[PDB]
Amino acid sequence: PMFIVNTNVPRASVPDGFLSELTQQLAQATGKPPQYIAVHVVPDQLMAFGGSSEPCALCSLHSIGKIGGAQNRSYSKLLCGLLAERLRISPDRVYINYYDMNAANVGWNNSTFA
Amino acid sequence: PMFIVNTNVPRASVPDGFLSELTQQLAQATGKPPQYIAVHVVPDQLMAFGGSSEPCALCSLHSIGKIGGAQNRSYSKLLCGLLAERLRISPDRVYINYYDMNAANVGWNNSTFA
Amino acid sequence: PMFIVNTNVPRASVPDGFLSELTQQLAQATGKPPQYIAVHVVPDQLMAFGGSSEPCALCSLHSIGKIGGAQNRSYSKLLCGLLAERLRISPDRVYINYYDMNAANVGWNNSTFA
Ligand SMILES: O=C(O)/C(O)=C\c1ccc(O)cc1
Ligand SMILES: O=C(O)/C(O)=C\c1ccc(O)cc1
Ligand SMILES: O=C(O)/C(O)=C\c1ccc(O)cc1
Repeated sequence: PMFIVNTNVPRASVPDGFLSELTQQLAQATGKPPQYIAVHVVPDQLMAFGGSSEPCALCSLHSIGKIGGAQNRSYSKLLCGLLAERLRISPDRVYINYYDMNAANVGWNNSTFA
Repeated sequence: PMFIVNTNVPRASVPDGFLSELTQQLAQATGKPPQYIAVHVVPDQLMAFGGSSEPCALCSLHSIGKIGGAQNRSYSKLLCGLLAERLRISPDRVYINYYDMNAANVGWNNSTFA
Repeated sequence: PMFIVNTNVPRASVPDGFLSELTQQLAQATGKPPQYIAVHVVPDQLMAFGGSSEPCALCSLHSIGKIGGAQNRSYSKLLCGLLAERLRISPDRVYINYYDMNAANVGWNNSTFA
């Protein structure tokens, strides 16, 4: 799985161990070994949400399977809670794009997962 | 809707109110309330277009519906004009990826839009 | 085609001409004129792969066609080798998302490719 977070929150506001917490939490959430989870956090972004530049986040989760109505809702609960708790970002100011990737469309280690 | 712009144009070249202009213009364009529009601008990027590092942009627009042949062309007219006017980026050096997101695949406020 | 690379590798570690090499190599690979190839490299990223912050990369290749099982594997061979050679990133720590874009969903020069 691959999780990317973009936020206008400053770098100094991201607590230590955030990436590790994201990795653990996502491995738990997806049922995938943490050795496969990729996390990426991009702070200090020039962004706005609903016209306001109040703290906000635009993220995405790419996974080969594990994507669906019920699962995505759990993911949002989780991810929004972490951003609200760890980054002080209001959940109503967070967008998360879900992507169910086909194994043949994910490249890794000189090949694909197909 | 979610609009992201990546450009090699320096930060100093992005005029004040650009994010607000993008928000307004996109709300008009999509017929969605501006309180739902998320805009993100990433300047000073290390990029090239057709081998040249002349001013250029790589963007994407994610929307739940409002995506199709005719609409996408309007969007491009608009977005390219703004980048050409506001950022001095030649429209033939701008790429915009359109994404018709399924409501169940967009997370927000501890859940999805499903 | 559009290729984006995100890595934790410092800027100073990206060799000169890397973007041009990526452009050339991708044009060869896809059979598309290099005047259409867009490349974007984002170094010094705050990321982790499998819990480790050892050098790694999260990339994506968007193309209108030229995407499939066999082609994607070639792309991965190529891209991973360049990252391993040029950036010293282990291929088993690189993810590449492949996207077969529909022409009507790609905006360029005030319109779409439809
Ligand atoms: O989804 C998975 O199970 C996986 O192991 C890896 C993955 C990594 C990045 C990506 O964009 C899609 C899938
Ligand atoms: O498309 C919409 O109408 C919407 O309200 C929200 C949205 C949020 C994130 C995203 O990646 C795409 C759409
Ligand atoms: O696919 C092509 O032939 C092309 O010329 C351009 C392209 C640009 C951006 C993108 O996301 C996909 C394709």
